[PDB]
Amino acid sequence: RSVYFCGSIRGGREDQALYARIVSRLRRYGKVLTEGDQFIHEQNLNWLQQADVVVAEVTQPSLGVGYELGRAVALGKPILCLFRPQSGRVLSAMIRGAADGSRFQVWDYAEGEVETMLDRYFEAYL
Amino acid sequence: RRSVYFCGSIRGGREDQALYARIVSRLRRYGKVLTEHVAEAAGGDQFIHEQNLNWLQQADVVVAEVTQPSLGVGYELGRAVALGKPILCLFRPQSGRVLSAMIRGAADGSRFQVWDYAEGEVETMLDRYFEAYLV
Ligand SMILES: O=P(O)(O)OC[C@H]1O[C@@H](n2cnc3c(NC4CCCC4)ncnc32)[C@H](O)[C@@H]1O
Ligand SMILES: O=P(O)(O)OC[C@H]1O[C@@H](n2cnc3c(NC4CCCC4)ncnc32)[C@H](O)[C@@H]1O
Repeated sequence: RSVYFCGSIRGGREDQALYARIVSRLRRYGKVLTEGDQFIHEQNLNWLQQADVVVAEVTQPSLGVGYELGRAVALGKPILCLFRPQSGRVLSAMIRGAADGSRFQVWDYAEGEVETMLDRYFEAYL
Repeated sequence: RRSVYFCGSIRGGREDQALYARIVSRLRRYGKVLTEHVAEAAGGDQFIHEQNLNWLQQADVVVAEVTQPSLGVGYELGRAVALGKPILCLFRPQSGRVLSAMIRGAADGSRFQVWDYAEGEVETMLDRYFEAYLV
């Protein structure tokens, strides 16, 4: 399996710690592909096109993460978004509202059980 | 007349709210602005997504002010690219921040354009774009 991971970079780097934890756990389930700007865009689109599953941490607002998710939906890749409501933020209606059965899932989580949540997704929801 | 889809941060932050209202007002000169809302129960967000995607499908051109990072705006732009819609992104360097590489890196001739501009000059930039590519 090939996994494409999305997380804020230029939107802000604050959840770096958990992105690392998420990428580490994702390795158990497949090859994590994402572990000038035109070059970056083309590189990432190529990885997105070849991915079997897309996973995004969507707590920090980010144009690039949103864009990856939009491209991924249209490519028909199954998507898991992970959101932390304890931060006090409310998730974009365009992401929450993109939920679509097995094709697009948005899961709220508490930071301490992110690994448990990923296990559950790959075991029973994919 | 032509239809314009306008994108700008909401849950990403409303720092540029007044600017978005200026943009929507100026865009009305060139067509019907489908998304004036840019200028609730979570269980209603799928309704919003559906409504917005229907509008995005109808749109002749997609205009985004991308200075404020936003998942929704990014998603709108990704969906728009895949639908083949012409796109203008407007960004303010004086914000101090580096625009997402996925947005700047998406530039593609006249089809996807990213325009840096100075605070105060959004109306003249909109006019120049519409005059050149839509009128
Ligand atoms: O940069 P933001 O927050 O807009 O968008 C982040 C998302 O968009 C992709 N991305 C953005 N910039 C990237 C990038 N270049 C950055 C530019 C210098 C530090 C790295 N390299 C790889 N992927 C990138 C990532 O896969 C990430 O999931
Ligand atoms: O809320 P973020 O910043 O992720 O996304 C904003 C973008 O996504 C669309 N959008 C997001 N929330 C919307 C919304 N209502 C939400 C529910 C109450 C306020 C926000 N109504 C219409 N469009 C919305 C807008 O067209 C806008 O361009």
